Amino acid sequence: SADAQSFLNRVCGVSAARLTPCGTGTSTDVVYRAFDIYNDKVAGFAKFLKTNCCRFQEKDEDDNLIDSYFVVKRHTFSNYQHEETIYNLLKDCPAVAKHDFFKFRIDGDMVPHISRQRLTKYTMADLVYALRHFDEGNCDTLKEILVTYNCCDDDYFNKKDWYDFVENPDILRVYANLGERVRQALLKTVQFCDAMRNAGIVGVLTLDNQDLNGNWYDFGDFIQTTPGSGVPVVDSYYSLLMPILTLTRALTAESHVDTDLTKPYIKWDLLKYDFTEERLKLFDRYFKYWDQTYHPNCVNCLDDRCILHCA
Amino acid sequence: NNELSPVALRQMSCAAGTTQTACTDDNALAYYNTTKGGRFVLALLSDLQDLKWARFPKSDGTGTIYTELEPPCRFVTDTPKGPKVKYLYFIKGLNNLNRGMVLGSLAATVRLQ
Ligand SMILES: Nc1nc2c(ncn2[C@@H]2O[C@H](COP(=O)(O)OP(=O)(O)O)[C@@H](O)[C@H]2O)c(=O)[nH]1
Ligand code: BEF
Ligand SMILES: [Mg+2]
Ligand SMILES: [Zn+2]
Repeated sequence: SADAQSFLNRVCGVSAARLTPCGTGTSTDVVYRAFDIYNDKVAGFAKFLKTNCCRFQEKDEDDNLIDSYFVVKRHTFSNYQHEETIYNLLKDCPAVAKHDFFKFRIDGDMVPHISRQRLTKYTMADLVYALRHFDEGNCDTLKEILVTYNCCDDDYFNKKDWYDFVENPDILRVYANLGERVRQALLKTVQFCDAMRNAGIVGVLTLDNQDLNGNWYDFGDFIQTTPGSGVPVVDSYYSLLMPILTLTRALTAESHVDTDLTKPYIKWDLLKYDFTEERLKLFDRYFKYWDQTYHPNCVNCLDDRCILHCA
Repeated sequence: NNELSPVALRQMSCAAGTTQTACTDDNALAYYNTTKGGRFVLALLSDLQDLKWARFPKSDGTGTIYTELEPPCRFVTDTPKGPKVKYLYFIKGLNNLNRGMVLGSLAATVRLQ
């Protein structure tokens, strides 16, 4: 053969990347994953099935499989030139996943591949769909995001009523261990939105294009404008994510003395009650490109649909 | 595949104003969205570089209204016939979605570099 083990060697490159195949040769891999769609035919936040992607895992020196997947994608040839002229501009932002574009001999042609380097197994839409569509007899995707990131152990799911808030109130501590993986994937969206504005790129940000590290990666429905005027559309990314920002207690590192989860707590003045200049600085740090006026004190709001927004 | 404006827009007509006061009969140009509601023009352009307010005409009788502008952003906007500079002020109070449809239509479907 050797036409299969050569692919495993072209997917790799300057990196070490001791990969192991997962799609049985030079073929793709079929997965069932959550997506946020809007394309003139379909619309919704639903679990669809993917078929255009080949996944290669990765093992470390000690020959143990780690959380690193190379996801090479097959598609048209006009996408190739369009996802390479937008990546060559958004490649200096540290919140963008490394891309590698090449052309390979599948059968009788030169077909193009786009490979993303060192992703995670799941996206941020897989974690949001799991906690908003909960089934206690179908929760395999949640019992893996919780074990892969050392929130609990595989023997924690043996006790019964472990998912219950009223019978096992210790599940609010196993969920709060995802609060810093989610808080650091909120600071990388505001870097990507800044880099997307200085370069002139316009596109909709959806949560299935940010893995569980904060890295972003589908630039195939973005347009290009003159530099300095780019418009990140973040309205189904923040709104769908909102119920997870208090369940996982994301902003619990803001109570510390340097926003460090190690240094001690902030000792506030006991006679202080305003907190309006720190409420407007928390909105700018995490929700910078959310385009709607925020009133910290709801006595300055404009109707009853503004009180509900700003509260 | 979240796509921005999966269907294109149309319409370009009428005028707007340059001098909050003047807007005598013909100043600048309005762009797009008849807007199902009735008439809601999303964006505005100009052949000049001076426009504070704009009394852009609209339907019914009270059509007169101050469709003011904000700090602009200009582009080469090369006309197929030749070069032509056009400063793009956006309708005051536009949200990031509408400025996406507008930008997508007049750049990807028009000749701009
Ligand atoms: N992060 C990650 N995503 C994966 C993996 N395997 C499959 N996926 C799915 O692949 C998608 C990547 O999107 P992409 O291929 O860039 O865009 P699309 O082909 O237009 O949907 C994610 O939304 C996931 O749902 C994996 O190992 N890691
Ligand atoms: F159509 Be995919 F979002 F690159
Ligand atoms: Mg995608
Ligand atoms: Zn308000």
